[PDB]
Amino acid sequence: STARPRIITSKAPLLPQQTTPEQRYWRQYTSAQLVKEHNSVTHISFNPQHPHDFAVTSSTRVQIFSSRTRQVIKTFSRFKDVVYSASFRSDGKLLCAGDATGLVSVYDSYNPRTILLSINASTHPTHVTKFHTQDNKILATASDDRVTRLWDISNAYEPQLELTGATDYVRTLSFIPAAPHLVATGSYDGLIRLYDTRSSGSTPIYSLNHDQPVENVIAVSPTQIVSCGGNNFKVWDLTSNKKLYERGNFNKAVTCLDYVENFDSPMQSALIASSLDGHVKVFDPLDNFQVKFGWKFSGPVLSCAVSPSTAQGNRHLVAGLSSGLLAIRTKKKKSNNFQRMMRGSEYQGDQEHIIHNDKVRSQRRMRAFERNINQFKWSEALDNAFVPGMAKELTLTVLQELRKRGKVRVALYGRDESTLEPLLNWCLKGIEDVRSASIVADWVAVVLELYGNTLESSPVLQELMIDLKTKVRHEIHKSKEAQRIEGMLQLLT
Amino acid sequence: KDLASATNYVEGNARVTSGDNFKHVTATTTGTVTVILSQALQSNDHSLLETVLNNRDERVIRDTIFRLKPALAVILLERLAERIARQTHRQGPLNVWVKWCLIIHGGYLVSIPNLMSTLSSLHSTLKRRSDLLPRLLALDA
Amino acid sequence: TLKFANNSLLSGIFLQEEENNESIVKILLGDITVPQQAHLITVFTNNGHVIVLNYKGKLVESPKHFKISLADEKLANVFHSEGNYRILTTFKHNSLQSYRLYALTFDDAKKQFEVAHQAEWHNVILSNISSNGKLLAHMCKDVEHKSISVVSLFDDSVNLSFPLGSILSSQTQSLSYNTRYVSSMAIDNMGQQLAVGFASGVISIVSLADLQIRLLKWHIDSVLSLSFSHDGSYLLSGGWEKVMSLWQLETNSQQFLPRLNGIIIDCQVLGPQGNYYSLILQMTENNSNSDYQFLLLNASDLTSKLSINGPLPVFNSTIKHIQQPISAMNTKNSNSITSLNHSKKKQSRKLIKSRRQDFTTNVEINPINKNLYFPHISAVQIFDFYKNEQVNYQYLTSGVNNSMGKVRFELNLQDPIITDLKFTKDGQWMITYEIEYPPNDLLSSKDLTHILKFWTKNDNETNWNLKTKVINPHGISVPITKILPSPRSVNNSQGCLTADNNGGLKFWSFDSHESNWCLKKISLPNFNHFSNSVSLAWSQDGSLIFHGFDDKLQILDFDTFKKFESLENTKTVSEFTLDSEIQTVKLINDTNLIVATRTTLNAINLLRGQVINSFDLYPFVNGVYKNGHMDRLITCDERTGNIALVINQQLTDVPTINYKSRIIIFDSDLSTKLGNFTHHEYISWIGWNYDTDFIFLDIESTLGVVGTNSDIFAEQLHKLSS
Amino acid sequence: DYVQVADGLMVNKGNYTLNVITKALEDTTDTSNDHLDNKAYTGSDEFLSQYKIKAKAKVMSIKIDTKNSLVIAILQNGLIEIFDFKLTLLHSFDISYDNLKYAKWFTENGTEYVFVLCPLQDDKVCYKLLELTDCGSGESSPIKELSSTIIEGFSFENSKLCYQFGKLYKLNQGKIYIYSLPHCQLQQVIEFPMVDKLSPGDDLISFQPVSVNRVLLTVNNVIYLLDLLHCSTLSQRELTHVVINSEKSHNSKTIAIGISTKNGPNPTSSLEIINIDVGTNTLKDSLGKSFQVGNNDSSVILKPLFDDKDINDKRVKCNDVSGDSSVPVLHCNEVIEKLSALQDNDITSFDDIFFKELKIKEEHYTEKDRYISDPGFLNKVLDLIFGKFPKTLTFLLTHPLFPLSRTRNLLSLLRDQPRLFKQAIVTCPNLPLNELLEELFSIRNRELLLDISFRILQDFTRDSIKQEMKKLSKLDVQNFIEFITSGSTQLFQLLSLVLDSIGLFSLEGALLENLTLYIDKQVEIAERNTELWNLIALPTYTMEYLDI
RNA sequence: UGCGAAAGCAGUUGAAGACAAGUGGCUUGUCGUUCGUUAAAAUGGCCUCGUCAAACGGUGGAGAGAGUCGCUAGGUGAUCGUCAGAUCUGCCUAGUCUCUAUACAGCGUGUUUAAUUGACAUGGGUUGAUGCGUA
Repeated sequence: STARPRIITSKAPLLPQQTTPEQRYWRQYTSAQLVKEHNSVTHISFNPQHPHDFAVTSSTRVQIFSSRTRQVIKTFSRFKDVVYSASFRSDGKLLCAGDATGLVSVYDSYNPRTILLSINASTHPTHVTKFHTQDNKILATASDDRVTRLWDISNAYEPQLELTGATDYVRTLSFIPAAPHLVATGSYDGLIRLYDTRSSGSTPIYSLNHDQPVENVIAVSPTQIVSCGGNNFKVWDLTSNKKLYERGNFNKAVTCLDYVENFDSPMQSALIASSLDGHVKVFDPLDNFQVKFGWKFSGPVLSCAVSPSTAQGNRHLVAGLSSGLLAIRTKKKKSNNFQRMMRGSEYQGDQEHIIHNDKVRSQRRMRAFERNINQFKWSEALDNAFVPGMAKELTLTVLQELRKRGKVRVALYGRDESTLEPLLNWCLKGIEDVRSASIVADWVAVVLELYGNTLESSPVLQELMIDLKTKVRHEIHKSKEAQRIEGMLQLLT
Repeated sequence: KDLASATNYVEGNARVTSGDNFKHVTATTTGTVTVILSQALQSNDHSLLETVLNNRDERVIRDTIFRLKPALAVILLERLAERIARQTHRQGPLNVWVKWCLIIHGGYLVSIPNLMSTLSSLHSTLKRRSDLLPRLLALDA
Repeated sequence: TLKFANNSLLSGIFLQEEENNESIVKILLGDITVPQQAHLITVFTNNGHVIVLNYKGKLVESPKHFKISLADEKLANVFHSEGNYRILTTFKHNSLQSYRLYALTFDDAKKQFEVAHQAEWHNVILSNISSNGKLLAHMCKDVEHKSISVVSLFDDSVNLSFPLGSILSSQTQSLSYNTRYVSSMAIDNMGQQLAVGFASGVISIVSLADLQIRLLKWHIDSVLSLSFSHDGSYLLSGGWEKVMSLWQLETNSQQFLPRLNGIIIDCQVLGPQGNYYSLILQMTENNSNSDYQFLLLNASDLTSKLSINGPLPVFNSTIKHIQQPISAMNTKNSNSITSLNHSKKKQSRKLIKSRRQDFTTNVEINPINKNLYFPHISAVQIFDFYKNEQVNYQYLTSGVNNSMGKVRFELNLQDPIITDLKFTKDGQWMITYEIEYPPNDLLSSKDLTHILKFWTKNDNETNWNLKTKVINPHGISVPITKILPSPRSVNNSQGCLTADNNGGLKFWSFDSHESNWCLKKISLPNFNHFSNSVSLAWSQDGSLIFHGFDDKLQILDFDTFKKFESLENTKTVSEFTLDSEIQTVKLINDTNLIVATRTTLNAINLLRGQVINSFDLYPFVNGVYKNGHMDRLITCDERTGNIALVINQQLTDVPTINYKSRIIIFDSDLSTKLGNFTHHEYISWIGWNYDTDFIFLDIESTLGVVGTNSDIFAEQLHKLSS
Repeated sequence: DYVQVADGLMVNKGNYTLNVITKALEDTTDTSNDHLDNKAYTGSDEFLSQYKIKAKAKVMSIKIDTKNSLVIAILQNGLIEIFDFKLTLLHSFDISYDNLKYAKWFTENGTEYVFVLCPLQDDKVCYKLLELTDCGSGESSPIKELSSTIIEGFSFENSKLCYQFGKLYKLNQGKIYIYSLPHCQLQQVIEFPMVDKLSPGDDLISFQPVSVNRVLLTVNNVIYLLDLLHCSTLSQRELTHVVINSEKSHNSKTIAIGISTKNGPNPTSSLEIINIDVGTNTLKDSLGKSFQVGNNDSSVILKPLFDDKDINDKRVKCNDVSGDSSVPVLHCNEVIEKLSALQDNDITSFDDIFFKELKIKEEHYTEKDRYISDPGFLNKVLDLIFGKFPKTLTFLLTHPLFPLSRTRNLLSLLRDQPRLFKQAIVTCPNLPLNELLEELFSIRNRELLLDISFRILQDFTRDSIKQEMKKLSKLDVQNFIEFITSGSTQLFQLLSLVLDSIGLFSLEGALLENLTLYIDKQVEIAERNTELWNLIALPTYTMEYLDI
């Protein structure tokens, strides 16, 4: 003898635009927070090491938020002009911020009162400041001087290397994630230059011609880097100096990018992109940078980031808008005498020769319609169908199980006016859908076959039959006009 | 479980599909809304796509699709097909859009090489809408 | 396994091409020849041979058989007790049999058993014998109605009789005939009580000393089997629900065992303490064959210790005096209380007079592990034939197949039929096609559903997993006449090609990106004629497809999936109209292809583009198989030839119920009949396992194949410590 | 087993090069080349050369001269390189190697001492093999394969100077013993009609096949298992098939003995010394669909009649499934003799042709299934009645009831008798849809319209109807719409076909509004009779009466 | 029942004998009876082996639910009123707008492409339904 097969929920052929695993995962980022800033949020970085805090650069202050309360734990307000960039070191121990007066100031993180050193860079505004990702004691600052600088933070008087060569407004750095001698910089003339730092450094080894003025350049692999600027982003193989993908799925200019790897996700890698029209989108680097999910925000989105790869807790997607506000969407995560008497209940057979196992697994709880179909209470199963809190596929599957299994007539025999009105009042709603309407058709046909006299007596289901008639009239106009559209594009083959 | 006990039937997470998804191979006109529609379809903007196709004046729809670029009438038709597949009460108002896209762009999507493969979702939606027409004929009789 | 046909010792008892009524009717555990010394069994057959056979070690090459001095009688059974032996015999008005009991002796001349003739019973309707074999009850039909008589056979301890109107109620005489028809009876080891199970569903324990009855009503359809325990305080019953109940006769309390994959047509306790129940399960979802599962089970936890079954095919028609068992109503799975005699007369007349005598089935071979997959009704029996025992059984449709024992009205519902299943050529996927039938008397009762399912397993687990299903492939209400798995060159042997009766084709293939088996290619023509004489073949290269629709063998390519074309017109013949609708387009290798149609059997080369050979089929296979079953009647190889197969229903001095099979092989485009074999029984399916053999399935399901000091201390210690 | 048949030194270049093929010349000084221009210098010429190759550099070129050695040339720059003589007998077929791939000092006389591709690099002396008349070089593991007229096969590998295998191959005087296309075999042609493939790793024959006809200049192509062959006194270069990723279409091999057939690509016009015309332009051998085109090397058709399963005690046949008969007495001699009995002076009568056919085939004279027949036999008797004699009432009624009529049906509109024409509409089982559409749109306004629309719907696919009913005028379709609107199911879907196949825009308006009104009322009546087909207690006080 | 396609297309439904009931016959009905024809009901339903809670991975969704009288399109009502139109800030539907633990559904996590842990002495005894009201 077997166990009883479970009642299989009636699944129809799948409709278009189903819920992909990528968009289910990215759709459980919810409970949005909107924090109004004093000015447009230009940059946002995350702590790498305990990857659980993030710094938001508004105008003339940098606020570190926590990734468990989403309130400002700490804030950095002693800047003279607009602070532009603020990033954490790879050890997460200190925080660099480039400022509109060309004064890079690096504090230590989680202590806003101890400014550790103030590199006086160019007289022009310094727009991007980030530490090396391999090395710890070098900091790369590009400014509106069309020259980036590598500074050793011990010798903070002269820059240890001066990467010039770009004709207009260098706004982004990036480091290549396995070769630590390799700095890719990006400017408003297009032309991602990139430099070997053992060489002279006043000339790039090559240049990648993004045609639009680039807004950001990040590095995905040790080999391929992604530059956004203009309406698209392009990806570039770096061992072969050559473009290989470009996605232009926006309306306005892509402002920023960042990238995730190895995190707990159906997507093994994810590049998300923020694009001055409200949209932030996530692209999957493994199937050809195809877009998988997106968010629309209440204004032009200027910068975005996500929690880093090892977040281990409450996971965040943050987007700062040009409107001057900040949007966070997170996904969350008896007696010693009595115990000495009941000691052994946690042993589970380690030193024991034979280990027997016949405890059956406890299956899912049966719903009332399923146990009534099991107990052969077929009219009670119909009654349990037409309760209000039932799913539409559950009402459909108990109708289909009574149709295939036994008898519609058995399920409908002892009824009268007051006990048929649930069925017909659901058949009004079920006649609209394609997946239900065959079952609704034969159930209504059987109930008017064997209750044609109650039709005469009760007037308060006559009107239900009339409403059902106008419903089938609307549906038959729809099923006729669908055949007309089917013919009118059969003509166009 | 017993060795004579038969294996029960269980679908599990099997994808149930139909046999019809072929997914594999000066001014003087009006004030329309087609710039809105065009830069709804260049991206995938469901929000302002909804605000452009909740307009339901027939002449506005007509010359909007007339002023539309014919390289993206196929993706406007794909969006309309998926929306009437999902929401069934939209089939009334939205198929006014799909009959005008075929009438106006009657050359582009007859010169396209795979019509059914490119707008499969429309074919599957209309096939499942019009397949059951004898059944509700018998029902209303 | 003591094979009968292995040796002339008892294949000389039966190897006949016409006579299989020689049957094996009882096995006894002792040795009837010499007493007091047992590891060997004495089998009594239904004619009168008594063979003594050793089943410990090798079978002896000359058994101890005898032949008892018997009249025209035909050996109902034998009976054992302490020492003595009885036998019972059947006879020659109203068609009833007649029974006669003898006693045996052996000793004086050791060739013959002498008999004694205790008594007779001159009209018997139904009979049963107690568990110890100490007494037996039966029915009489002696006038206004029948009668019931119990008799101890190994002694004149008791013999009583009474008309069963004193058993029956007063309500039953004004009710239907099911309320007074009796389909079961049983007695206990004392003869104090007796269980009469009626066709209406009730059971009644009469107390034989005073004829007071007790009614037990649980079975909602007919009661088919009853047994008592040894002490007589528990009654096992089984019926048309697949639920074995056991009635605690003290408190009238049932214990159930509900889903037993077959109706219980016999149940009995078995052990000395009654620790086993043995059951016979009739498995009546297929009406074309009576296929019984033997299932004992230990009584402790009610788990199936040693379930036994043969191969279970479903033939296209009913076979040979097959009667679906009795019930309350006349259904499509049973027959009512009246129609058994008329049904067996009609079935004999159908086998005699009629013309469509095709009862052929489809069997598949899993190309990985060489076990064969009989698709039962809504299920498959996976069965390996190098030990002829079932691997397992699996439900592949969504019916009420397992959840419920259907009864009197509900037996007019059928679970979906699996009509095609084919494995992909690497054995990784199983394609199956099923027809889902609707219940009658509603609006959708005349439109079927057609479901094509795709199953997967790794090479360890015994049961498959549904990865995808497409309901209505090819469109609504249109069937699939033929599915064909694809060779190893299209999508690494992961494609299937399904054919309509419109001549439409759909190529489905599994791609890993969207991790599912999806619809790749399509060629639909929209005709207004339909025919299920559709066949399909593929080039081994994976380049061109031979679509053998009716009267027409189209040639499609694979790249554009339309009819084949070369612009140079190098006699590009891409259609072959033949004299009748074609039912096999089997291409042996990439040179040539054998077409078989209902008149002729052609062969066509393509490196020399014309007909090379032809044969005559119409005198043999005329209007006898349904159009689409020659594909399962003939088959091929991958190197070494092709196999035709015809059937001759034998004759008297009119056709009869007897058959013979003429199978023939050809090598290398119909050149030589290098195999001309004749089998003694109807043959139903033949197919090539993937290592140069051809297996075939007999109509009584025998799978056959066409191939190419210290020593005495040790002995006495193993004696005395065992 | 042929291919697409038409067209009656660096070995991997093409055009856009200067001269990557510099070769010797018959009855000339030594050698030459041409362009579609590289210099023709000397490789120490003026000897008895029979072929010429290079080191795959074209400025390290040579003249492979019959003097036991060879030197380098300067065909681009002017700077020569040095050399060193090994033998002095015959090095006319010298083949310089790549960077250490396959080279040895074998000139002509069994002295195959191994060396490298250099002027002073040496190796072992692998002259162990006997006097070989067919020494080739392949890339199994780069190897000299010797076939000797002392007859014996041997295979040495010039990778470590290692004799891989060798046996006794009894090869006679050959025509072309060329290595295979994948190199795994040796295609050696016998003189007139044969080409055998031998296993060139073990020196044994693997498949000895015959060929189609006369062919002399044969060599394996850059294919899977295919060769090209030019006729001896013919410019016909045919192809046969007994590289697999994206194969060759031209510039495969240059070995031919035609009218100076040097540098043989597909378009082989601009030769290296010849300046000839060109031919076929196909690719190499495909998988299996081109062998339905090249269905050659077998032309042995006879008259195939239906045989029978051989009567080995056929008297126990056990209830044959026919009506009354058991087996038709086959008379193929009488089938052939019925042609002589029919082609007679019954030039307008059915006394010596129709009675002859119905006596040779005793049927009901409108029915199949008492077959024993051949398509050539039916075609020849149909030719004999299409000659001096449709006025027969039995023969040309019982044989459009035959599924082998073979395309002599085109005049079925061109002759017009009512009963024979309707019978050829219904039952003639191969009909041209061109004539069917002409008969359909040449309307006589009758029920034969329904009978022709039936067959045009029930044996042709809808798109093959549409593409060949584009081939109509507009008066036909306007009168067709007018006749449908005037005065059924198959013609409704035929009307759907004509509306799908007329096109999109070029219509008129009044006919369209008339058709719109007609089909509006047609859908209304179809809806109402579909509705018709789908359409097929006690009170408290009474007062009644009873009997008095 | 036969031919069929899944539609449909042709064919029907006799005789003997026995028994039962009703009034030796006559009527009616049955048949663990034969020959010929291709031919609804006996109150009578499916076992235990461990539940509960919280996750996680795929699969579907008509989404489970709540607002804004915010827009678009409608269907319609009470009373008065010649209509015009008034008040009910008229009601209902669908779409849009906004938000939530994707709230909904289902399969699985014993090995699987993937994905699980934890509570509880899994007993016995006494009330517990006539002790209860927020309606």
